Amino acid sequence: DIQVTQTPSSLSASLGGKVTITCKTSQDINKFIAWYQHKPGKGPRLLIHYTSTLQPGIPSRFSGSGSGRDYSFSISNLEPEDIATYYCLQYDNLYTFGGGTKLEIKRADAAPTVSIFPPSSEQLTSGGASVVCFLNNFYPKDINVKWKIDGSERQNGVLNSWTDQDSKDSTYSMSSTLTLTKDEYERHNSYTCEATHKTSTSPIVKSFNRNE
Amino acid sequence: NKITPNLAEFAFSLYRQLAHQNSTNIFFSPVSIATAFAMLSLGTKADTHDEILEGLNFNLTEIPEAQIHEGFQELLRTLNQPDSQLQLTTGNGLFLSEGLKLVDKFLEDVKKLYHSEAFTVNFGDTEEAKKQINDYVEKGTQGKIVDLVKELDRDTVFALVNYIFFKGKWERPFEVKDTEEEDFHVDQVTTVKVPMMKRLGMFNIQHCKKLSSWVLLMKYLGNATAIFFLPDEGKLQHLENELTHDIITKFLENEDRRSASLHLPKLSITGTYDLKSVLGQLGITKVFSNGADLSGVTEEAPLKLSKAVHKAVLTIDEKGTEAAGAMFLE
Amino acid sequence: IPPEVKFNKPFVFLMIEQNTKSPLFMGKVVNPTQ
Amino acid sequence: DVQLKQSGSSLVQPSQSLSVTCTVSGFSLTSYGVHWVRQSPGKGLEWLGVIWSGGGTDYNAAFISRLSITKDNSKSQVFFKMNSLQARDTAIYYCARDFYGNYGRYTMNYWGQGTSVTVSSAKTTPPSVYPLAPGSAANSMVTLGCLVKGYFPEPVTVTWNSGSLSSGVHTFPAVLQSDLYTLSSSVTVPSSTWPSETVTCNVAHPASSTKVDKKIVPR
Repeated sequence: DIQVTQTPSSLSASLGGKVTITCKTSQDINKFIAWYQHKPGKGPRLLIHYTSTLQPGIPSRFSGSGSGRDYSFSISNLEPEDIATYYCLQYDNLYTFGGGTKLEIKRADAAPTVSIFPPSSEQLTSGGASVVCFLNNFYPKDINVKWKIDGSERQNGVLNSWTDQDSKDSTYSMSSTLTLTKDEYERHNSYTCEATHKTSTSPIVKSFNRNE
Repeated sequence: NKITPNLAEFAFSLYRQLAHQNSTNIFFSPVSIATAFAMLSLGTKADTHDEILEGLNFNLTEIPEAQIHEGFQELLRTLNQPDSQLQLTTGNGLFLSEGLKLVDKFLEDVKKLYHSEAFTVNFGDTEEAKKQINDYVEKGTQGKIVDLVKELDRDTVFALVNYIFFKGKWERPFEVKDTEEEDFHVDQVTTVKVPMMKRLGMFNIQHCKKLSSWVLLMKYLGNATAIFFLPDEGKLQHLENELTHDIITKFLENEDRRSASLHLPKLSITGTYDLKSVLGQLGITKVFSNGADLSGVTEEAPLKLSKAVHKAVLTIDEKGTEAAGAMFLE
Repeated sequence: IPPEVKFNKPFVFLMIEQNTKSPLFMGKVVNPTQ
Repeated sequence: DVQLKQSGSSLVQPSQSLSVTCTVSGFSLTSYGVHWVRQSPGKGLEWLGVIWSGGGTDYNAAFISRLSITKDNSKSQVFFKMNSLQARDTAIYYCARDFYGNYGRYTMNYWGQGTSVTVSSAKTTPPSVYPLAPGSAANSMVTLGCLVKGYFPEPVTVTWNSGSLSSGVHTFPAVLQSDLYTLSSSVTVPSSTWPSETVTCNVAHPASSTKVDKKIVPR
C-alpha cells in the first residue's frame, strides 16, 4: 500500500552530463530503497540497495542518497551504455516500484523529412484505403501530425507509431496512417499530412491529389 | 570430471594432516575447502598462486589453470543440478568492503567460473556485517551451520565463503524400533554404550586386502553413496595410509550384494578447524604471509589472508544422512 | 548364517556424489558419544 | 549458480486464467522467497506478490482477489496463477528472488528470463503486404515503404532487398487495428537508384509460415 512517486518520468540528458531522479514515498521507508537499471530484452539489474550502497562492479558514475520519505539517484558522466529506464523500489513494507524514468540522449535539433503515400491498388481491392505519412529523423521527439482531406481536418481512423531513439544518429521517426473505406476515399480528392515541429514556425506540408 | 582425482587426493592429504594431530572425531568437506581456495587463486599471482593450486594436489604442468577452473565450474554446476530425491546445494559468496578498489577481471572470473554471488559489506558495522555473512551460510546450510562468524575485524577488506548442504535418504533405511544401546570400543580396554542401528539385509560389502578392511557401500536415493571402512584389528593406520582415488573407484564399480547383519551407530558430529597451519604443511604458506600477492583482487594496497576456518556438521540416523560444511577465508 | 558386520570401533567414511564421483565429505569416527 | 527459469510464453483468452512456473536451482526454496513482477507495454515494473521461504504469501492489494502463488519445495518449483485476464493484462511476467538488503530486509535480484503473455481471442492470421510508392507527381533521395496489415500474432520481420538496403530503413512498432497488428517500414535510397533499380520489401510471418516479396513499382 506504500505509494512511490518517481520523477521525472522521462529525461533527455547530454553525453557526459549528470542526471538526477527523485523518489518520494507516502511514508517513512527507513532507507530501504533500491535502484534498478532496465534495458529491453534484459533482466532488471540491481545498482544500489539501502539508499546508497552500490553493488560490486557498478561504476562510480552511479550514486544514491536520502532518508525518511525523500530519496534521490544520480548518474554522473552519462555514457551511451547508461541509456536505459531506471526504477526505484521501496522494500521497507512489502514492495513498490516507482513509475520509472526513461533516459534518452540529447542532440541537436533536426527537422523531419516528410513523405506521403496514396493507398495501394492492392489494398483497394479489399475495400479499404490506408494513406501513410512518414516523418523521419527528427529531434526532439515532440511532434504533431495533422491529416486534411479536401481542406478539412480528419482525426478518426488515424494510427501513429514512433520508433525508439535511432542507434545511428539518435533521432526519432514516426509513421502516421489514416485508414478509410474505399468508398470514403474515392469521395474526396486532396489528401494532406501536416507536420508541426519546433524546428520551424511553419508546418511541413505534403499532399497528393487522387485524380492526378 | 578431470579434477575429481585431484579432489580425492586432496581429501586424503588433508585427512592425513588432521589425523596426525591426540585422537578426535574428524569430519570435513574436501569439496568446500578446495572450491574456496581455487576461487581465491583467481586473485593471486606467481608463487602465491602456484602454492595454492599445488596444495590442492594439482600439477600445473599436467593440467593448466584454465582447465582447473573449468573443472570447478562444471563440478559445481553438476552438484547443483536438479534432483528430486537428494538435496544437494553449494554456493560461493564474495563479501567486499565498500570502496575496495576491486579488479574487475577478478569479479568477472569468480562469477563465471565459481558461480559466486557478490555483496557490498560495511565491515565497520560489525554486527550487520556478521549478520549478513552468517545469514548467507545459515540459509545455504538450511539451518545447520548457525552463527559461523563470531568476531570479525572492523578493518576487514573482504571475506570469501563457500557452503555445501547435503540431505539424503537411505535407499534401504533402518527401523527405529531395531536401534539398541550397544558397546562401542573406543579402545582395546574401554567401551561406551551408543545407539546402534541394526538391519539384517542385502548389503554391498567387500573385504579389501590392500586396505585390510571391510568396505560397505550404503546407497542414498538419488546420486550419492556413502562408503564405510572398517579396519581389521590393528590396521586403522594401514587403512589410512593406503587410501587412494584408484582404490575408491574400484569399490564403486562393484555392484554385488550379500546377506549380512549390519550394526551402524547413529552419529552427530560437529567440528571447527583452523586450517592455516595444516594447509601450510601442504605447502600453502605465502598467501598467509606479508609477501602474499593478491594483486588480482586489488592493486590499491597489499593484502593477505589471516584466517581459514572450516566448520562441518553431520547427522546419521535411521532415515539417512544430513551434512553441511562452510569454508571462511579472510 | 549371515556375517555380523559391526561398526563398533573406530572407522573411516566418505560421501561421494554419483555423477562427479567427487568426495563431498570425509570423516573418522573414534567415539560416537560426541 | 543461482538460477530462476520460467515456462514458455503463453497466449491467454480473455476472461481465462494464466499459469506460469518458475523452476529454481542453486539454492533451496525453504531458504529464500520468490517474487512475481510484470511489465505491461509502455508501463513500468509492477510487483504482484511473493511466496516466503516458510510458505506464507503476500500480494499487491489491487490483485488480492485475482492472484495465487504456491510452490513445491521438493521440486524447486514456484507456481503463479492469475484469473479473469483481460486485454490490459498483456505483459511480460517475471519471477525474482530475495536478495540481502540489510537489517533483515530483502530486495529483489536474480530475475527469471520473463514469460511474455498476450491476452487476446485472435486467431493466427497472415498479413497483407501493400507497396507504398510516391504519387504520380512528387530530389536527391526518394523514400518508399511497405504496409504490413492485419496479422496475428507478433512478430513479422521486414527487410529490403533481402537486407542489402540496411542503411536508410525505419521499421515502426506494430499497433493493434481491428484486434490484429499493423506495422509499416520505410526505406530511403538515392533517386538515381529508383525506379531504375528494383526495390523490394521482404516480409516474413513465422507463425503462419508465410514469406511475401513485394516489389515497389512506380505509379
